[PDB]
Amino acid sequence: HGSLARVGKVRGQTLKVAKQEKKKKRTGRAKRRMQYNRRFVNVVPTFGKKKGPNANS
Amino acid sequence: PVARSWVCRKTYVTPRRPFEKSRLDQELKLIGEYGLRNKREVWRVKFTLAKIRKAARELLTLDEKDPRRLFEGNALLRRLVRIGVLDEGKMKLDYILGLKIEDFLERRLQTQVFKLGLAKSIHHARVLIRQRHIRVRKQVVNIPSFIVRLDSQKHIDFSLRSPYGGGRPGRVKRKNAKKGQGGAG
Amino acid sequence: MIYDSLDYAKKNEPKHRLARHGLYEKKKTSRKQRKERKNRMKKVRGTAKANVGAG
Amino acid sequence: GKCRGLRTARKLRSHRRDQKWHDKQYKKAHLGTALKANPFGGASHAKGIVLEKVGVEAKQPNSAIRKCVRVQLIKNGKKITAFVPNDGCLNFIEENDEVLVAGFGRKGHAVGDIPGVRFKVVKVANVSLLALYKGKKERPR
RNA sequence: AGUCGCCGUGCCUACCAUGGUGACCACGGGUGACGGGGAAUCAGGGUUCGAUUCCGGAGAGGGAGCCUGAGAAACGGCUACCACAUCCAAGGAAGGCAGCAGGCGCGCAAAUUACCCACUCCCGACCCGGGGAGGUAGUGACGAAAAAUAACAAUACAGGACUCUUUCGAGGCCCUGUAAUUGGAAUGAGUCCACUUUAAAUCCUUUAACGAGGAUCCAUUGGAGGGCAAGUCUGGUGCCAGCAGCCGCGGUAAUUCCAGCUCCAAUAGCGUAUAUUAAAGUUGCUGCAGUUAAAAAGCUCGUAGUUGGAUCUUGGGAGCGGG
Ligand SMILES: [Mg+2]
Ligand SMILES: [Mg+2]
Ligand SMILES: [Mg+2]
Ligand SMILES: [Mg+2]
Ligand SMILES: [Mg+2]
Ligand SMILES: [Mg+2]
Ligand SMILES: [Mg+2]
Ligand SMILES: [Mg+2]
Ligand SMILES: [Mg+2]
Ligand SMILES: [Mg+2]
Ligand SMILES: [Mg+2]
Ligand SMILES: [Mg+2]
Ligand SMILES: [Mg+2]
Ligand SMILES: [Mg+2]
Ligand SMILES: [Mg+2]
Ligand SMILES: [Mg+2]
Ligand SMILES: [Mg+2]
Ligand SMILES: [Mg+2]
Ligand SMILES: [Mg+2]
Ligand SMILES: [Mg+2]
Repeated sequence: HGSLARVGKVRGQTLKVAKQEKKKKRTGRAKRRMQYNRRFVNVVPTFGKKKGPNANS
Repeated sequence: PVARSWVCRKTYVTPRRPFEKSRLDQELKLIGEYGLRNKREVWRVKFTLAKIRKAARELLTLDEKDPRRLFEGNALLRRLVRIGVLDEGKMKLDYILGLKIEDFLERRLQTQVFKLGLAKSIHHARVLIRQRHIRVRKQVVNIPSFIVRLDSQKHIDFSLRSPYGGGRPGRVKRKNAKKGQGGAG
Repeated sequence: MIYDSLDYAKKNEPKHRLARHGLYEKKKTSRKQRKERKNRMKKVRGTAKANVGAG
Repeated sequence: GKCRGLRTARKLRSHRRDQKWHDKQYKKAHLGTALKANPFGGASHAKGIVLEKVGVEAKQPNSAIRKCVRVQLIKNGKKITAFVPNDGCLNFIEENDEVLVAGFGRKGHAVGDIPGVRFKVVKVANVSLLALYKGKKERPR
């Protein structure tokens, strides 16, 4: 039935980009400290515009 | 047929609404303050507290002048005063309902060694406890969640077999003095 | 536990404790070998110095 | 209104009994008709054999081809259609490959824009198709 | 009235009588039916499971009949028929793993032909002998408890709370983070002596000699339109490939596809499928509804069932204790 020739078109039609290395991130208990000292007091700008933690602009 | 036990219960409970944005702050707040690794450790304390709070809620529903109540009610007070959360001068069984999570977190060991000097940036405190540098009246402890009684808060110090508390230095400092004497020099 | 005499010991004492010290000795045949033979000796009847031979 | 006496229990208990069968879920479960007619014998998964590979068309507002397969079972002998979720993965399947199938998530009901499919393939040749997609493994040639 | 039976009884035999059960559900049929103590969920009331370590019952390939014995219709006792099945010199003989290990098949689906009678208990002619009952190691992310994967002090300032400052900016109480591993300290994972434990061994614990520079002793599973916590970033594709529990996305500027940075949640665990509880006051005793949304028999009588008016010794006292 139909035309099955065109399976895996896009997943084979895309280029092969490679990845990078940056670091390993802290794991376990230290990571929770990062979030605390980052979010609730790091530098505290009073006005946030209700802006998010990944808003790229 | 075997000689085994099979007895086991759980010690925590998950909430019903996973993403709420109002408690995630409180949870993560408690962590950075009292220095924990997971949400799970918090969830344990609420489970202890609810059950205390459950039982006392039932004794109140019983009448007064009932021997069960006069047995268990006087007994429960006695533990929380022993543990040092609840305070003498009030033993009424209705001041138990006004209890919070923070009282049972302050009463762990990690905090007391910190409030009692000795720790210097509380995350240090946990590392010391797990590195086996500390004792309680005779014995070393390798556990942060050890609830400390009130009878036994005047007897905490470094274990005796540590570099800190009167003992032999460690793997590094024992091979740098080696350099001062016969290695580098 | 302390005993009054060395002879009272092996009167009332477990053997495995005794053999800790070089005092008692124990025979060994692995107990699979042993009962294997025990299920033998039942296919031959009565013959004394045969069953003493154990085939 | 309601009966509401002090010694009415036989009536009420009875009334709830014969009147509970008019609920769809209870009726489905406690009668064997859905059960003996289910291709799976009250079970989650099942192995079976491939015998065709076809493409099913979709509903109106969408337009595509969803790359399903005709599959025969080992124990029962019945026949069914099944779906292969991912991009480019039908090519990973040969003829007569002894696959493992499962449900989709709606407990006998059709899902989405596919007209009459309620099974998805999971494992071909015992090497965990999802892992095979990600390149954590290859097939046992 | 008797026979048989360890004893009572239509349990059986002869002679008489015609009775016994039933809408308060007999009878018949189904059960993914061994029963119970109990298990999960649970405001209060309930719904579902219970083969599974304790008690009781039943069975030892399917059926029947027996010997011994205080006790068995035994099955690791016998004898026959059926189904299966091993030797064989072709005349004949031997068999029952739903006992411990192991194997074949079956299927979505389930461990070692290991060591010991040292513990617990049993049996015997017995302080002495036997026990795949039982203990002990092995496989084991069914599941449950504790708890690692970095800590610190100088170097700077993005900056902040404060002393000072018409601004920067000086003390830095105090903080964070990114780069320099700048700097030395502390630890165990991991090798390997020794002892202890053990029936004999292992593991735990105790303790000598080694043992970290953060390119390494490297934390994953899932997602980022909404429900629902988190990118209107970049390249490719063009109603094709594909996503999507539901609504929906894709027809050349895709917040949803294929990929890269970035971020979010749980964390040594996380996803997926299927049953089953709460949510379900969407099976309602507690506690729904019935004009038009699904819904009150066309009307009346009527047996079982359920439900049924008012009424018969009240005070006043007596021995007392309080405001
Ligand atoms: Mg068993
Ligand atoms: Mg059955
Ligand atoms: Mg049972
Ligand atoms: Mg029997
Ligand atoms: Mg059999
Ligand atoms: Mg028999
Ligand atoms: Mg038997
Ligand atoms: Mg047998
Ligand atoms: Mg077996
Ligand atoms: Mg399994
Ligand atoms: Mg666990
Ligand atoms: Mg993406
Ligand atoms: Mg979402
Ligand atoms: Mg339900
Ligand atoms: Mg409710
Ligand atoms: Mg309704
Ligand atoms: Mg429904
Ligand atoms: Mg109500
Ligand atoms: Mg109508
Ligand atoms: Mg009346």
